[PDB]
Amino acid sequence: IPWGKYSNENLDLARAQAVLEEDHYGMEDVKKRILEFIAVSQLRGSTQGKILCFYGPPGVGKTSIARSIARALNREYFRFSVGGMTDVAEIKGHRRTYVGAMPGKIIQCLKKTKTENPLILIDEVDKIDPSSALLELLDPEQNANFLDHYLDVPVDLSKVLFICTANVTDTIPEPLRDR
Amino acid sequence: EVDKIGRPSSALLELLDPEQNANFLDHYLDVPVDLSKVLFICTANVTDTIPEPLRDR
Amino acid sequence: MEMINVSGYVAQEKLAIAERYLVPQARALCGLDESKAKLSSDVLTLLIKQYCRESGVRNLQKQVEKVLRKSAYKIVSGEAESVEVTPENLQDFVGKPVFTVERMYDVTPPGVVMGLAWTAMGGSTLFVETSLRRPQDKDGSLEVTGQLGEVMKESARIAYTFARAFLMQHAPANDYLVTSHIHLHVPEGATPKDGPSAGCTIVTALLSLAMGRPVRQNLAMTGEVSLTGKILPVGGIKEKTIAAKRAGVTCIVLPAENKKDFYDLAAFITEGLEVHFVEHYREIFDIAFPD
Amino acid sequence: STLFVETSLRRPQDKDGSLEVTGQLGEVMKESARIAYTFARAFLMQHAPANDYLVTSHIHLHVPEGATPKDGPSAGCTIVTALLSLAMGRPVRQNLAMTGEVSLTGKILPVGGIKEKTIAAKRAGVTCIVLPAENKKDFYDLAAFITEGLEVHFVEHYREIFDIAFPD
Repeated sequence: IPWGKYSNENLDLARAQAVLEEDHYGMEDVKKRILEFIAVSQLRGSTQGKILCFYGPPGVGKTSIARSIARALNREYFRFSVGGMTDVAEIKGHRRTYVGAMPGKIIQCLKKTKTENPLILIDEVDKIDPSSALLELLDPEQNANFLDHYLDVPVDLSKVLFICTANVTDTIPEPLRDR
Repeated sequence: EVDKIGRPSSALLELLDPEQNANFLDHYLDVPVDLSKVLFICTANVTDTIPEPLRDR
Repeated sequence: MEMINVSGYVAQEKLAIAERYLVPQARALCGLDESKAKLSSDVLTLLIKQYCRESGVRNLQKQVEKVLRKSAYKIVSGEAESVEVTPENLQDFVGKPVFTVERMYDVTPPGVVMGLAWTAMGGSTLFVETSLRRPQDKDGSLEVTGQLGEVMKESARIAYTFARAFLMQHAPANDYLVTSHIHLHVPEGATPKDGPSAGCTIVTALLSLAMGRPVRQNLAMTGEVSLTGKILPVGGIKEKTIAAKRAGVTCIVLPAENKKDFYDLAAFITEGLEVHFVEHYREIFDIAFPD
Repeated sequence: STLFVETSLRRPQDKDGSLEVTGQLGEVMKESARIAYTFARAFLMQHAPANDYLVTSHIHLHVPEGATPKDGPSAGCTIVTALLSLAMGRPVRQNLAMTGEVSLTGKILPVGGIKEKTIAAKRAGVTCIVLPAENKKDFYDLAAFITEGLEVHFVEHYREIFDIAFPD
C-alpha cells in the first residue's frame, strides 16, 4: 500500500469544464453542479464534505461522469461494487487467521491505485450490518483511521474522495442518505 | 444449476473473473494456478434466482 | 413518553431563523463569508413567499444552499469578485418562482368556501368546491370526489342533511338542496384526505351554492358539525392558524370549546386575525353571510 | 408516453345522461373523469345553453392500450376537451397535446413529469403543447434543444384551453 504517496489534485474550474466538455455531451445541469462542487471545494481548500450521489435510471452510464471527474481532478479512478452485498468482510477484509484470507476491497484499491487519494465510486449503493460499515468509511470523524481485519493496523483515508451512484433516491439505507 | 447456488457464490465470482482467476489460489496447493485459459459454460433453469454479481459477468 | 410539541413557523419566524442560522451555516459550508457573499433580507422574503410552501424551513435551507453554491461558482470562475443577490437578479441563481400565488382562489365564487386542514406535513388550507351536476327543473343527490376518507364522506353526508334541514326553516321557498343534483369536490385529488373537521365548511359551501351568494372573501372556518348543527372541537389548530396566517386570511372561525387552545399561540401570530368562536352553526351563518 | 382519449355514444340521441368509463383507469383517474364530466356539463351549459348534448346523451369514454393500468389526475383537462369536442362535433387542433389537472370550477392545477411528457410530445411530432401555468418553472428548466420547436401555451383556467384548442 502506498504510504504517504499523493497525486497533486487540480481544482481549476477551466480545466474541469474543458475536460467535462470533451468527453461528455449535453447534460449541462450535471456539469453545472459538478463545477459548483469543484468551486466549493477550491474555496474550502479540500474536497471533503458531502458525498456526491449520482442517481438516475439504470443504464444511463453514471460511471462515465465519475470517470470524467476523476480525470479532471487528477485523481486516480477506482471501481467499487456494493450491489447485493451482505457481508461486511468485503468492505473490511477477512481475519488474518482465516484460510485464504483476503483484505477488503479498499486495500485492493490502495494497492492497485498506488496513491493515498483516489476517487472511489461506490456504485449501486441503493442495493446494499453492511450499511453500518459504510458509515465508518464515509464519516470524516473516523475516516482518518480506517481499521481492517486483515492488516489489523489503521490506515489514513482522509484525502480519499468518495463518490457513489444509485438507481433511485429512495435508497434502502437511511443513515447513509444524510451524508 | 448456477441459479440454485447458495450464498459458494463468492467462490464462483473469484473463479469466473478473468483478472482474478489468472492467479487462482487453492487452500491445499497454497500456490496459484493460471485458470485464465479454461473455458467456463454455465446453465440455469431460470434467470430470476441467479446472483446479481454473476449477471454482469 | 412525554408529548412535547414543536410547532411550525410563520413567515416572520422563518425569516428570523434564516437570517441568523441558515445563511451563516450555508456560507460556512460553501467556504464563503459575509464580506463577499451577501444575501439581502428581501431575497429571503421572496424565497419564503414563492419558492417554498411548508411549515418547516427544510426547503428554504436547500434554496439558500443552492444560491450560495451558485455565488461560489461565480466568485471562483472570475465572473464577479463579490456577489450580492437582489430581487431583480434572483432568477440568475434560482429558476422561475415555483408558487406564483398564495391561494388557489383570489375571489371565491358562490360554490366554494375556504377551509383549513391539518396533516402530518403541517398545517395547510383546502377549498371545498361545489357545483350543479344537472340543470334545475324527485329526490336530490350529492356526489363527493377527492379521495375523501370514510369519516369525511360521512361528515359530508351529515353536512348535506343539516344544510337541507337549515334551508327547510330559514327559507321554505328555496327548494334548491332538496330537488337539485349536486357534485362536491376538494382540489388536489391525488392527495388522500380524511377527518371530520371539514363539516361546517361543507355546510357553508352547500348553503352558499343554494343561495347563490359568496362567503366573506378572507374567511376560513374549521369544526366538526353534528346532525343538529352543534359545532364540535377539532384538533391541530396551532398548525391550522399558522397556515391561515400563511394563506393571508383576516377572519377565522373556530369551535367555542377550542378557545383554550387558540390563545396558547404567541401574541404576534394571532394579532392579525379577527377570531370568532361559535357554539352552534347559526353563528357561522351570521358570520359568513353578514347581510 | 402519449395517450389518447376516445369518446362515443352508446345510444342514439333521439332522463339524466350517463358516462361509462373503461380502460383500466385507477380510482384517482376515474374521480378525475367524473370531475371532468361535471365541469364539461357546466361549461357547455354556460357557453351554449341550447346545446343539451352532454346532459341528455349517454357517452362511453375509453383510453386505448387497455392492457396497461393508468392512474393520475394528469388527464383532467384532456377529458374535458374530448367531451366538449364530441358534444360540439368539432375536432381539436390536429397536432395539439395537453396535460394538467382540472378542478370542479375549471381551474388547472400543476402536474409532475413535465420533462418526460415534453420529450414524448417532441418525439410524437407535436408542435403545440398546453401546460398549467404553475408548471412554467419546470418547463423553462429544460434545455433549449428540447423545447425550441414547441408553440407552448400556459394556462390557469380551462377557459383559455377552450380558445386554444377550438379556434374560430
